[PDB]
Amino acid sequence: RPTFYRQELNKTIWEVPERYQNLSPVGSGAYGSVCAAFDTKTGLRVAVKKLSRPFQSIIHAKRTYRELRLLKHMKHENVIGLLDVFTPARSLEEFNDVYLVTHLMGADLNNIVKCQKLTDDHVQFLIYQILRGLKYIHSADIIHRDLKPSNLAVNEDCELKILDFGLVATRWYRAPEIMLNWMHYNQTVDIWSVGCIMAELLTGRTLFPGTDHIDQLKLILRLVGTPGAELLKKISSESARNYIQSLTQMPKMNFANVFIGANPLAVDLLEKMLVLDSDKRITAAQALAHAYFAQYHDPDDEPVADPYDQSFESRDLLIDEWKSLTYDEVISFVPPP
Ligand SMILES: CNC(=O)c1ccc(C)c(-n2c(C)cc(OCc3ccc(F)cc3F)c(Br)c2=O)c1
Ligand SMILES: Fc1ccc(-c2c[nH]nc2-c2ccnc(F)c2)cc1
Repeated sequence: RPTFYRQELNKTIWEVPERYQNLSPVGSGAYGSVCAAFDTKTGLRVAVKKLSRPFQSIIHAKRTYRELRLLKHMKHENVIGLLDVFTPARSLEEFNDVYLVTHLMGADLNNIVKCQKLTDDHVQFLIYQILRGLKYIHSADIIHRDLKPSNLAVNEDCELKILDFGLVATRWYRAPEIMLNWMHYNQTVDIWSVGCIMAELLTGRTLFPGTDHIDQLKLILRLVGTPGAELLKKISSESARNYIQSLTQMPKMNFANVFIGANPLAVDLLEKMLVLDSDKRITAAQALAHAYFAQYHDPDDEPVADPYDQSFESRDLLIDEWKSLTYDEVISFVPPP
């Protein structure tokens, strides 16, 4: 076992192996705190995440397991992966803290959209990278569900990775079918979010700044139109249909006019991503092949993920069982060497 050393950072205690030095808090992100650090073994700058109350309840214990499982699975340049996972506990009975370690990126897409206004060329490269990561995640039967600029980490190299998959005001990037509470949504939920993000990078403003679920829907429908007959036929919920069909009908706007000065390829991709009916929305793989990404696209360099066992998601287990499963996964971890 390595030697651990202990310190307090913003009320939080951190017990990490001596290999990680100069810890510096870089913010709380719900369910955990993050420090930047220097990894003496690799020479790399890393982010270390301490999970908050990983075993507080069955929900938390299952969530801790899920995140560790997801992170051990993801091995892709545009998806956050694991350099290390550790606990200061020397046995299962002593196990109550999980630390997760990844390459430090040091910014997010908000930190890039803000005050700086990106060229079409930067937009192509950033969105290419999101789609490249999404192709991979989607190939493992994983849906992000909460893609937004603050979940997209970007380094000084303009290299991007998706954070917080499978687990700043999130509702602005949410697919309309989720605002309506549909339980059978598909992976193109994430493509909607990409469309909202891409629009924001092109225009410098939030495409749909909703104040609540209902206001969000209204803003979406003014751009994309109220549902046509084919989509209306697909809504089971009487309450949902009463509401939608009770709104004043709106036509789909002309995207070429809304995004007036943008690359006409960017506009074309936007309208394929922001299709109301999720069954008609472009997939991540299809989007990568869109002419907008001509300068970046290579099918031989856009890998798919190994099979991911999500069967645990259906299981109703005790806290101690989720805890022991998580311990097993910490101990079996094999670093990228
Ligand atoms: C405030 N300045 C920063 O250094 C700064 C600014 C913005 C961001 C998104 C970040 N930042 C954050 C928060 C988390 C982060 O990774 C979290 C994280 C995920 C998985 C894991 F196994 C270990 C981790 F730790 C990275 Br990687 C990162 O880069 C840092
Ligand atoms: F106002 C609306 C109406 C429908 C959607 C929608 C988009 N894609 N799929 C749906 C959908 C399909 C089946 N049942 C639902 F409830 C929703 C979104 C907003």
